[PDB]
Amino acid sequence: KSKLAKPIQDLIKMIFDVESMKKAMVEFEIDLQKMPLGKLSKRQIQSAYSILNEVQQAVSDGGSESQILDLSNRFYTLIPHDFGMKKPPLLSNLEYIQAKVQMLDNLLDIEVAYSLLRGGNEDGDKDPIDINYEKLRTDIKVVDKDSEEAKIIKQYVKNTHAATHNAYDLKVVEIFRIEREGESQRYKPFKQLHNRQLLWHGSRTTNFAGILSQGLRIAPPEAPVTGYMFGKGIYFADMVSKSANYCHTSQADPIGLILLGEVALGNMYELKNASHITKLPKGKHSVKGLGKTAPDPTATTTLDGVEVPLGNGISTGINDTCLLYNEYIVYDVAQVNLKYLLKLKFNYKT
Ligand SMILES: COc1cccc(-c2nc3c(C(N)=O)cccc3[nH]2)c1
Repeated sequence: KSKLAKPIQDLIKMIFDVESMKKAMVEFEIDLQKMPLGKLSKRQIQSAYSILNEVQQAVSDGGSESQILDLSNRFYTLIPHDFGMKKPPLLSNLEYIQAKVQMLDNLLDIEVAYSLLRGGNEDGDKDPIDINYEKLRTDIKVVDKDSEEAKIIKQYVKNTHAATHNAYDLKVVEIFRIEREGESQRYKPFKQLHNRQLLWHGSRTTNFAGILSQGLRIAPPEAPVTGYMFGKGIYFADMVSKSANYCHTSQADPIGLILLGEVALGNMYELKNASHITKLPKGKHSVKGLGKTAPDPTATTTLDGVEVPLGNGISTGINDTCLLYNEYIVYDVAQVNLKYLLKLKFNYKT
């Protein structure tokens, strides 16, 4: 059958799980009877973003109440929703509009996964697992448990778990070394920058076929800048628990996936409060939201010339900021080089 190693086989199955894709859409309150997985279109999603962009403008700029109603009706007609025996809420407040922009970010990845899964299964000689694997265009290898890399990664997970994020425990089930096709070449010029760190990136399991085949992506130009704190960029953290919260796991579904990527930060543009940034000031390569807590600088190590902030959660002293923990944002897709994929087990405490 499958030529792949057991853990990789189980990773592929989890990634392309159809039931999970539907569960995600249901959580987003989408009407699966009026809009099944097969109906999802790229241009459909793209248009929904532009509708959200306009309605966001109308609300913030004091638009006519009739325009907001019109935009609301157009949005729900485009993407059928199921609100029960409840009245459909209008897209009239920035927080609901924000929630909808994020639904679209996820649908963009779900659509990719379903499209990959659906076509190209014309072999027979090759096992279905192998075929889907090749669709990812990503070389995946299991990292040795009693390795030096693994030891360093486990230390990073254990030491960087946030204090306020103790609604669960975390166990590293498997660590995979991943290499997306052509990504190392895309990232090559940034090897010239200083301050290259190994940072975390959490996401729903349903987003991984898109992340692996397309890479980490920045929100589309049609998207409202408002739906993203520090503008439209790629977000990372130095505390495993801050990113792990973005996996959206539960006690009924405790297995999450998280990435470790080498990110070329260079000279950081340090911010204490949110800012819908459009472009970097001269001499800046990234943004750094300052948090009240961050890893112990004395404990910072190296893994292939890349800094690994694995020290224990220490008080930064920059205790006059909005953020409780740091945030790292890059506005160039080529400034990131994915290295590891970890399969985590969230042990929700009672
Ligand atoms: C889920 O949609 C959004 C929208 C805006 C910002 C974000 C957002 N994601 C992260 C992550 C991460 N994903 O690992 C880490 C640190 C800060 C972050 N902010 C997510």
